[PDB]
Amino acid sequence: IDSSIRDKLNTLLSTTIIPVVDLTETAEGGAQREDLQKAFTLINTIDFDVENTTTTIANTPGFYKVVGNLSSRDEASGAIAVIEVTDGITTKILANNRIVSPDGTTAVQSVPVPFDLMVKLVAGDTLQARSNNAEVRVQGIARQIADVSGNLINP
Amino acid sequence: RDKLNTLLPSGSTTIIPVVDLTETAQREDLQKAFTLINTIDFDVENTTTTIANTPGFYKVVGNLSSRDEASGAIAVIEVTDGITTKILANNRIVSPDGTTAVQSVPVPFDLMVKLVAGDTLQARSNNAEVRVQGIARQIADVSGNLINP
Amino acid sequence: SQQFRIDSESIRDKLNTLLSGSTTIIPVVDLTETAEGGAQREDLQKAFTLINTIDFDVENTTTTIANTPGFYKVVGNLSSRDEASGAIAVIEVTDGITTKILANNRIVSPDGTTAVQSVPVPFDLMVKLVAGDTLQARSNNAEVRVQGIARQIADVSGNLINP
Amino acid sequence: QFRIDSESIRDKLNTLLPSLSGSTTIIPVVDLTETAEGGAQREDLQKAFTLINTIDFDVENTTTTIANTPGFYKVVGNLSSRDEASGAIAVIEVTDGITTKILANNRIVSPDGTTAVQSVPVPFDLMVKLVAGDTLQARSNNAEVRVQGIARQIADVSGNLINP
Amino acid sequence: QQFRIDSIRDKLNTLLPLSGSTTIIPVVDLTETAEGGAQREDLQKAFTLINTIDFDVENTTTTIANTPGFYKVVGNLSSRDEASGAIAVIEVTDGITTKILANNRIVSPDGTTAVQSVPVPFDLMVKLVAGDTLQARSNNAEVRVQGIARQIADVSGNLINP
Ligand code: NA
Repeated sequence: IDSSIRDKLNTLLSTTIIPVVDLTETAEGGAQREDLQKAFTLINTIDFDVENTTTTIANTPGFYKVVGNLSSRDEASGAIAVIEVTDGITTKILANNRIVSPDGTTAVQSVPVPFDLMVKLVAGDTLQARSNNAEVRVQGIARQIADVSGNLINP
Repeated sequence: RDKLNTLLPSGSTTIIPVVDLTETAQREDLQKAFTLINTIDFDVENTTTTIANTPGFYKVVGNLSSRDEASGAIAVIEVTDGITTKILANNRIVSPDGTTAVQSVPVPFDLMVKLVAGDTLQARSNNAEVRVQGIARQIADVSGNLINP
Repeated sequence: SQQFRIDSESIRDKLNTLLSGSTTIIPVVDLTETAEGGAQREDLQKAFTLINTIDFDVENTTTTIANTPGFYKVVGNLSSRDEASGAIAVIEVTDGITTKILANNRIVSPDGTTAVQSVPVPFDLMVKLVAGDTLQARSNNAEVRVQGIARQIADVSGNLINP
Repeated sequence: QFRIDSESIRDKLNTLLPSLSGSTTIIPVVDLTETAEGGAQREDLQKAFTLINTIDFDVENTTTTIANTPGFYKVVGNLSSRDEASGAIAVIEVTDGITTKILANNRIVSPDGTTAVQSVPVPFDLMVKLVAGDTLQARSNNAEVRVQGIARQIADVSGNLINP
Repeated sequence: QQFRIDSIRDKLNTLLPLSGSTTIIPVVDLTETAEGGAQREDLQKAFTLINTIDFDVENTTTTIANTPGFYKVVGNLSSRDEASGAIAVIEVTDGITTKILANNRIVSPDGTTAVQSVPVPFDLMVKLVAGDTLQARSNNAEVRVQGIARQIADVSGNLINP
């Protein structure tokens, strides 16, 4: 054997094919399929509907699924609605509503702008929804999918 | 860091080739299919309609009638237990500017919702002008056992 | 490099339907795919071809997409209309007695105007038909369309169908 | 060790390993398969677009071949939506020169009480397999409507994957 | 007991630079635990404050990434008429060949010059090799390219953990 393989083997820890049966799943407590395990429930759902304020979705470590819509405005509009992740020093917008660019009119129709995110927060991070104006709203739901170590949280 | 102790109440430097016989000893997309019999179809106008109120996982997909965020017309998917209600899909999202002629679009939702004892998944419209439309089916029981289409 | 007793009835039952455990972790490389002649991957299995594609563009009639047992993928668009319109464009499943709408076009709720813009209403479904079932596309009016494509993905039994 | 009684398993093993006992000692393994093959081992990485593999297209008032050799293709993008009554056509189609099937159609909107007809993108996202003589194409019959997108070959006609 | 096996031979030589067993071995797999956990696609691909390449491009060309590896990039462009002079798009380039991967000039209004605009979404997995650049570009103050990206894997295909 001459190989990267020794390297992966190193980090992580023949000519007869061996027939095996994998019992990880049952030893793990049974199978939990991704779509079911990520299900929203009444108790686990972080519902939000933010207009003219800043509202925390999550501020403790872990992985979060967050889906929803923002009120679209002209890209030059003064009315903003976003999902952003921040630590108070650096802030990054993960979903932006000022995206549309009408031509030849000041009558500007608006549509929802969908977002569907998986965000991982570590210590000191905050995932928040923000709207700076009563006319625009960040609406959606979120839930914790897993703890910061990656251990899955049952729905 | 031995998870070997939990599942099963040194390391070799020789890689052994294997073949897995587990499967031999249902695909997700097929398992979750809609049929005439399992489909919970709904088209909700000026009323509140229960999609499901018995424990289990449900898949629910469809559209709401968009309205101005300032509108009084409500069309939503929501989960309640009669004490706490949380909205899972909201129609009052649009923000037109420089006009009172407010075009509307469908607002799509595609959700997996688990209900436990006493939970209700429901579609609600408070006005004849806005709709909650879509379909649902039960994907699994409350214990996570899959249901065949 | 010696073993250890284990106490599980969940593992034990599962091994009968399909004790102790060694303390030397073996590196392996799975050869099951090659051994089988290559494995199928979902996204390729479900591919559309010129032969298998059921294309439809439906206007002011009712058109069968499929009416024989099996699992069907069906994707496309409907012409959106005001929720109050009489103009209907839908994907439905029926058995001649009960009919259920799987995609619905009468959804928009314009306000303060009667000039009603329209957009495509996307659908993307997996539908299993059993004996007697029909999947159809229906437009009741020349102004509205049901457009899209579909193909049989697997038989009523579940056996995947090569593209 | 013990003996197994199952014909299905003996048959699976017969075909998988061409030319029966069980064990009661669970062996903890680690899997190095993805590393021994190396890179783009997960579906999403293997299907990546690159500057070299990307078939970019932006079609206006002409027919443009996206692919015409056997293989599985991923093709994603948008059409200019027009009124369902329009004569302006922007589609993705597949053909053998005899039969032609549209896989993404742009003539879908149904405005009411106006002739000022707003237009939006109509997204498509397809997996298409072509055999000998099949052509995958984008077609616009008018300079006012576009078929835009990207495609790439995901696999040869036999299902063997192509690295990005 | 052993038995001789006579594709698999080619695979073994390729994979690890011939016989079978009759005793079926029960086993547990700890690779994900050994890899450090959260290797499930959705978790591993998560955006974080540190890894997120956020961009909001207007009237300028902005690099999203220009070093080898696989990137996920998602976002929106400001739609314009297909004949519009205002472009915002996401494209990969080598400084010789450039290809647009998301294009905003898609709408075709009829019977009006009052042209409404919507977000044009993109969701891409892009692999850059040496000399490749992925960038967002807008030629006009009126149109944006917005969204986020991160590196999912190195060019060799090793996953990067969030
Ligand atoms: Na308000």
